[PDB]
Amino acid sequence: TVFHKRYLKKIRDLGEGHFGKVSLYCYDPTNDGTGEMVAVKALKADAGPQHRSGWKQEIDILRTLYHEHIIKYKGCCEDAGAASLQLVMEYVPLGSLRDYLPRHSIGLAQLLLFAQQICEGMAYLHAQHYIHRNLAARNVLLDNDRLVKIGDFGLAKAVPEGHEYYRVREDGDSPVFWYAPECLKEYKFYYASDVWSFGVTLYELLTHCDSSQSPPTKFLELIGIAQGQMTVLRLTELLERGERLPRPDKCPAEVYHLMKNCWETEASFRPTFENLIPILKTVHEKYR
Ligand SMILES: N#Cc1cc(Cl)c(C(=O)Nc2ccnc(NC(=O)[C@H]3C[C@H]3F)c2)c(Cl)c1
Repeated sequence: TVFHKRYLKKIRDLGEGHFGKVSLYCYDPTNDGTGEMVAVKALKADAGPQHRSGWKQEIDILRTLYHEHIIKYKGCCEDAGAASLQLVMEYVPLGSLRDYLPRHSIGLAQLLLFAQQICEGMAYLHAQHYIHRNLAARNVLLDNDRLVKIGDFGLAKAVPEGHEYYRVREDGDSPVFWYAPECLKEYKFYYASDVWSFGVTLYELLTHCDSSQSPPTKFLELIGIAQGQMTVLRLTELLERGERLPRPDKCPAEVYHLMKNCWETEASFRPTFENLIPILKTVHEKYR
């Protein structure tokens, strides 16, 4: 599917993705204003060959993904400037949960439904032999009060059929506070590593994405802000000692134990996304 730059009418900037920026456009070829609203992710004009290789990979992954809980791929636009492809995706009306939740007091049952939907989209992603590597509330988008979709796949990678993990590099932009100990220490990203990130995401939902309760805030309170290059090493140490993010206010005990099960040190002791779907359906049923 092809989109024309001449028919794209910019409304506002939505935010910063991974390789570039996301903007809100109205694709209006008729010029009457009845055109559809699109979210266009563009690669920055000054990006090197390393980011351009990863950007093409992001588009290839999104194109091959088709799920109700994964952001819909609409097409691509011919970007004459920067000489790259602009990723055209569906506009999710309510936005990220990190922005929506601190302003809208959402019930426990609805939060548990979102977690179930995240697991539904993630199990499909894993069945397609892909890892997300960036599962967080800022990347989970809301369509309506009952529908959730996974948005940013900038760090998503394909795990080969034979292998069970993917070896990662030493990067500054890595969401370390959402990462399992095997990602920080051995630089290995398993399917079980995404489950750890879900637990951290579930923690964010229960806190209603309160920035003073966020994982970088709580972990740096335990690490300390003056530890040189040893922030990640100190983070690895406390996780090895069994220290975890605290139980959120008004969060049920069994739900916190499920969060702690997603946060098991040994990756094999962690439930798969397919294991979490019947569980979260039952948990949501109890609180609805
Ligand atoms: N970090 C990060 C980060 C930054 C951005 Cl921009 C995105 C993203 O793709 N956001 C989108 C995409 C489509 N619609 C909205 N919808 C809205 O923004 C609705 C509020 C109204 F504009 C937000 C993601 Cl998934 C992660």
